[PDB]
Amino acid sequence: GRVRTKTVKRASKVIIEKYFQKLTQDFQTNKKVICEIAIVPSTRLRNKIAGFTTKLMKRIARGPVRGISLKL
Amino acid sequence: KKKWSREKLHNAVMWEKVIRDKLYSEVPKYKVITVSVISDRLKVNGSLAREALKVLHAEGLIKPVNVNANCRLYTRAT
Amino acid sequence: ESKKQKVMTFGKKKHAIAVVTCNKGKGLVKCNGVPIDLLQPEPLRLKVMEPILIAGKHRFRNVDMRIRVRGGGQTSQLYAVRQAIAKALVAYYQKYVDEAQKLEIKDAYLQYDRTLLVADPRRTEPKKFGGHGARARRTKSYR
Amino acid sequence: KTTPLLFKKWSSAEVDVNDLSLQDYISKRSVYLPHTAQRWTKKRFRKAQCPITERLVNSLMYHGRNNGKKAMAVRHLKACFEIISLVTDQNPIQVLVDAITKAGPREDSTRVGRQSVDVSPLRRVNQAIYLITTGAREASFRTIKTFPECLADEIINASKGSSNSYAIKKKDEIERVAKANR
Amino acid sequence: SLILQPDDFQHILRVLNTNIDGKNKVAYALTSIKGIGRRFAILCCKKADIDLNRRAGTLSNDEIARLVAIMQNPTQFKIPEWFLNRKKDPKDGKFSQSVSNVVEQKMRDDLEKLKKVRCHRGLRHMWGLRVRGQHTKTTGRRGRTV
Amino acid sequence: KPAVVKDVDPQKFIAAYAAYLKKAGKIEIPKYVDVIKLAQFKELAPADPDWYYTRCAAIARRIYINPGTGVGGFRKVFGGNDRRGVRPGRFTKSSGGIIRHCLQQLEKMGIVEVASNGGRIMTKEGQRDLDRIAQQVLYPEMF
Amino acid sequence: IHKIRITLSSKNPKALEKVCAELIKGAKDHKLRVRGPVKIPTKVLRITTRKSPCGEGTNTWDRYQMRIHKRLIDLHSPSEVVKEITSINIEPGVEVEVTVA
Amino acid sequence: QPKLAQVIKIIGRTGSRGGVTQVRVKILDDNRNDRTIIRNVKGPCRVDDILALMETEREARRL
RNA sequence: UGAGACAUCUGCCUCCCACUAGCCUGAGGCUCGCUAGGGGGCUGCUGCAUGCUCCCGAGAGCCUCCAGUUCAGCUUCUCUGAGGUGCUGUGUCCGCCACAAAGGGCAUGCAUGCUAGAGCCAACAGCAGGUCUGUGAUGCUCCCAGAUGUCCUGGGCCGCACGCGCACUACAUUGUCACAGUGAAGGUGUCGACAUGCCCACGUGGGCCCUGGCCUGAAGAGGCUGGGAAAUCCUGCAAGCCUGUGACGUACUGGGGAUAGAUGGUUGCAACUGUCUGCCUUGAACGUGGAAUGCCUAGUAUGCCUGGGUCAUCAGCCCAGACCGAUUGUGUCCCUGCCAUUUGUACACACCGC
RNA sequence: CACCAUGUUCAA
Repeated sequence: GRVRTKTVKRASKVIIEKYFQKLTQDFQTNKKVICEIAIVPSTRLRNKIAGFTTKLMKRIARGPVRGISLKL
Repeated sequence: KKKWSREKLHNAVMWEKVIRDKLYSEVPKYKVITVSVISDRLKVNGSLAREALKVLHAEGLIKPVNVNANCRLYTRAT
Repeated sequence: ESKKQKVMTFGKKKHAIAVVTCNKGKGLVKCNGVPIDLLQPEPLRLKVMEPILIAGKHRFRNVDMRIRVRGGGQTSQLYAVRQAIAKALVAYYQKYVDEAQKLEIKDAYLQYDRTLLVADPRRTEPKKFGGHGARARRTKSYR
Repeated sequence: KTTPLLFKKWSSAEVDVNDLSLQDYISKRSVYLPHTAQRWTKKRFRKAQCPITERLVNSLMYHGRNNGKKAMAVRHLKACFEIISLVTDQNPIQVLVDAITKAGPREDSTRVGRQSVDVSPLRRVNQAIYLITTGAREASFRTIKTFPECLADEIINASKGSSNSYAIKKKDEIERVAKANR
Repeated sequence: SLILQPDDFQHILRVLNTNIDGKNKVAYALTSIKGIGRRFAILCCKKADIDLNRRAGTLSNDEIARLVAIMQNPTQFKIPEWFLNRKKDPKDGKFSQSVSNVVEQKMRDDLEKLKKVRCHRGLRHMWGLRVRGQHTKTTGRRGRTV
Repeated sequence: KPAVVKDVDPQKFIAAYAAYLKKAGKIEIPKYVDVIKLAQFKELAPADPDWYYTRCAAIARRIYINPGTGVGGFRKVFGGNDRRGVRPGRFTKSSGGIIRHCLQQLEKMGIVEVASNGGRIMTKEGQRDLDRIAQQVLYPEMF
Repeated sequence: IHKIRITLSSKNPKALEKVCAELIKGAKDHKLRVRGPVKIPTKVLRITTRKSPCGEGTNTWDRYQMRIHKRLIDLHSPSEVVKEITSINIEPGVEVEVTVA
Repeated sequence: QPKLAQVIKIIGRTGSRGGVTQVRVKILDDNRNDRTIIRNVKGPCRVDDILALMETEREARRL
């Protein structure tokens, strides 16, 4: 299975809360955004975080995602 | 030692008059002609069957179809 | 006059790499010098001539394939050669003739065998101790 | 443009699977050789769009000695289909489809409670080729009749029914034990 | 072609005191003679001016005569000496092809010579063990459960 | 009409050179043709009385294809699986005296000669003879 | 201007690339017709010992490896010029050898 | 003799050793319809699979 | 803490790189050839075909540390340090105690989607598991000169009424032999411990490891002469299976090759209780194996050989390597067991309990 | 819901 870990989820959440104005629903540009935002020691970890962030952003677009605080 | 768990085939080793003339007459009219078919139909050695296939194909009473190490297919000329 | 508009490409299956050059020519296809009609094993010259039979000698009557194969065995080398031939035809047609014809060649190849243009990633697995193969094991013996 | 012919001689497109149950599990994907190596075990049912000529060749390669010999199973298949096309002058691939259709069993039995159950349309083809190829195997063993001959004859008789091919007279007893287990 | 079989086709001949089969080819019927084997057999068939193609039954008296000549004293028929069965023969020093029960007669002589003196190998032979250094622990079992 | 070795199957070309050596009567075969095996692992002699001519043809073709070849190379070529007993087989080289015989006789026939750095090399007239016979194998009508 | 071969070899790719980059920088400081680092296939020394000091348990095996990286540099330079650019101190572990013909 | 019948819903997996498949088959014929039974299948049975039931009378207890 | 992350390898790509890779160009050399083909048109018997005719173009296979365009020939293959790249991508369906997700299955795209594959590492508690015979690891204890120290000679560890584990070879024609062809990958290799020696050569050089090429021999093998401390030489290791042809023809048989006999090399100071090996001969059981039982899910099983370890010689072993390459399944808790919750208990050495 | 009995003494 492809269940993510909290070292990916809790980073996705803060990346969203800090850069919701910069990210999109496109994986390969969220990837290039995070590769400049975060200091991730692994590219596989970077890509897992980026994919989970794009998933959360797609759910944001869809409707109310329960568990994030977009301040603006 | 304790052991825990086919009548013989007498195949003609060299030709004879009756079986040879029968090879000449009947066999070239078979749909599929092969070493095994010749040997079973004439009660004849497998090496004699190969010799017969070669001779008959050479002098024209049989045409090859797919000849190889495995089944050597020949067939009736026409 | 030797302008020699060429393309060089490759095809590989397991460890056999076949490097083909696709000069402008008259219809010459050859692997290591011997024509493709004399590649052993005998039962698989059809396998080594499949791409030419799917495209048509029409598309080959103007090019010159020359394939240098190394590695693998008999079947891996035949598969490498056929993939190299297909890749070379497609790259030559995308460089020196119409992209519509290149696409026609390419999809006629793809709706027949994707391993004419895409490489098979399957390589062997390493052996592990405690057995004689990748997955096989010793014969365990209770009493 | 032009469809490929099995050995550049026979077409795997003209065959008419008469069995509405086996339509989409018997595959008419024309190909110039039954030796393609296209990785069909990757998913549960991809082992159905493999051309039926190509399944038969692997079945032919079984026992410890013969294993992994496609280069030879393909020659066995060529000779078999050729003697088939001689004996029965219809398409060898068509008569092979008929053999599979008539040799696949339609009931088997399990230990649900030894009780009879129906058989998948995929398993029907699997057991068809298995009984054909295995049935030919024992016939060839310790005989002068070469493997291409025994496979061709077993296939011909399995297409006729003929109640003397190992596949037919095996499916028969399987269906019989199922009918008694009903 | 397709030659028939002659009426004098002997189903079983007798070549220096051994019943050979007339249905085998000549070079493999000859390997019925103890001591001749299937390489020396073919070589003597080639030295005897005898075609390897025909069966043994078709062999006539002159054939088997000029063939037992080779089988009996082969070094006069250009068979080399490294090809022979007794290659130096202690007690004689001569090179000969032991054939048709002089094989086991010479074997008995060589075991008698080695058991008269108490050579370890002759002792192993007389005790009925495995000479030339095998492990007799688990292989020459020969039934006899205890 | 133009024909070169590597355009004919090696069978049907070796079988033609082995027939050209015969009918020419050039090669001076040895006194031990009918007694010797062709490798220490053979269970039997070659069984075909023209095995010497087929060996010379398979040696001439190899000297054509791979120049610089040596007796050791030909031993690795004609060698196969050792026939030990209940033990498995291991690759062992074939006999290397018949090979040197065939090589010396080809070079006295003026087909090969020892190269400058080592090994046998194809001569101009040997190339000529081989190409003539390949043009006989291919194009059987004009030859 | 004499033909020179600087061969470098190391069990440390970081310390080898550092010194190869240093030597290329030095050979281009006064351009010496350098031909860059030819990467010879890395030598894997594989030693597969048995873990246990006694023959008990499932027979396991420690598979150790030592990778040896080798890089060539080709120059057309005078003797003391190349020996200068080489003598600028080399990292530890890297074995450097110079050949001239 | 086989009444061929189409599968419409895989009910699940049964058999002691997990080898039988409970599928609900309608009895698709040449122009006959409107009755679905619950049968057992030995093998891989995906969807739209047309079994050939040698006997349509007695169906199995759903599991 | 562990799992994951991580690390290595395979798989796709970029950059870097090339007289240890390959290729092109040039210059020298060869050998075959200056046919056929293609586009057609006419032509006959819509269609199909046969001839004729017109036009357009002679090229193939190789050899060479020969050099070469910034005083840099190129990078498709090949080598490789870094870095890209995939994230279950897209579509659909399913997915909780009201709501809400984590996620999952199919299909598809991709070099690709069982944790991408394969491995490495792997916590806490333990077992009175193995090893004191791996150590100048080691406590107590024993022997300690007629030694349980040490060395040397010989023997033994291999000894055979039997039981077993395991592996190799087979029981053949999807085969054996005979000839021939095509055709891998990982690697190893010359006292830096030995040699502080032995041998040939001449008070001193060379050889010892992997070996090319040439010569002798039927082989095994031996001489002469060269290369390599190695992407350079062995070596493109011309691996076996495999493929083509021929012989055999269902017969314990040209299946099988155990046993045994005469005797030619090789390693070694030493070959007997045969180190290995050449040659001829000998030709056993075994006709697919009872109860029972092992391993295995894709480049996998199996088959088939190869390298390395051991090694002066001995590989049927182990550790790896490629090559040919599948049948089925894509589940279950029936068997054998594992994890978790609930529950009972007279168990706690813990059901091999009491 | 075939049948499935047993495990020497001290020590841990």
